Amino acid sequence: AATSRPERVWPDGVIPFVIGGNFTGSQRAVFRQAMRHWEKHTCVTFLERTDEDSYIVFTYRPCGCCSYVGRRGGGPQAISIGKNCDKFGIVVHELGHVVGFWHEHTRPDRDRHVSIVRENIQPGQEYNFLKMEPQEVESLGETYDFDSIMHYARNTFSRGIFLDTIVPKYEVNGVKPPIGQRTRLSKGDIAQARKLYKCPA
Ligand SMILES: CN(C)Cc1noc([C@@H](CCCC2CCCCC2)CC(=O)NO)n1
Ligand SMILES: [Zn+2]
Ligand SMILES: [Zn+2]
Repeated sequence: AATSRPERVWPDGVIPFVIGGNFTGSQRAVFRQAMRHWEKHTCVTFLERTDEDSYIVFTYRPCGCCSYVGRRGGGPQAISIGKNCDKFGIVVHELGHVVGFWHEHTRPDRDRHVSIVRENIQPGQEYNFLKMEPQEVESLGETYDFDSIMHYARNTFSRGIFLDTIVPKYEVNGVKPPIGQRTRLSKGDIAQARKLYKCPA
């Protein structure tokens, strides 16, 4: 679910950043690890912010919907890191939003690949499952990626332990594809980010 908006692509892949106060060193290390993970696999780079108008701020506060997708023009955009959303996988996901990805399960073609069970979503979190209108996404020829760090698990924001919010429609290698199990960028994430940022080979 790569943004179709050219103005939301960080120019030259440069993403200036500030880390707010109140984080432990341990938490700051996670941010660096997640940023490095993106840097190592794509041409995106994270720079300590000096005087740039647009930049990201890792902000110590309760977890909550909803993060800005891509570069917000003209002022900073906060990433909410709280006690329950400060692990590597979640930060890598949130940085995916920053670089310009919506959730994979909200791709315009998503009903070909999964079913959303809206009844099972926690009230106030349905924003995270709402299908993107087709003009808002340009997938760059890449197919629906069940392995994406931007794809939720079967029960992400579910109302109960044994209830699914997302159910894949079909089998891949004999089973329904595992979703939302990985905590690292997928092959598909990397390929697509490389096209989005026009990275050299
Ligand atoms: C308390 N809190 C942990 C609940 C929660 N459930 O989802 C989320 C965020 C995305 C989870 C990314 C995860 C990465 C690994 C693969 C599966 C998906 C909310 C969100 O979309 N933030 O941008 N918070
Ligand atoms: Zn998200
Ligand atoms: Zn994708």
